[PDB]
Amino acid sequence: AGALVEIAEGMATSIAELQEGFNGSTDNPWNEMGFRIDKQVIEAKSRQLKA
Amino acid sequence: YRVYIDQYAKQDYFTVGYKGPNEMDAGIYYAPYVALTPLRGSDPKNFQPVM
Repeated sequence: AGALVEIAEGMATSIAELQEGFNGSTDNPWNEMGFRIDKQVIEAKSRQLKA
Repeated sequence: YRVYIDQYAKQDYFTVGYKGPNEMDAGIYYAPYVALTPLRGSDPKNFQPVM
């Protein structure tokens, strides 16, 4: 209905300039990205017949 | 008399001194030890250079 629309914006170069404790500011970290590397494991199930 | 100005003079005055031929005969000694060793760095929280 156009009421609530969708955006992406930048970071005011006043805020970005001092980010994570510059010029006396605090409590404002940068955002970070890591990675993970977790593993999977399978097992071999058997099977068989007779006559 | 060598008449030096004092360009910042909070009232007014003239201070009649003595400076001998030697640097030993002075009345006050300004002895430099190290000089303006420049230092640099960057705070890794905010990355922005301090000097």
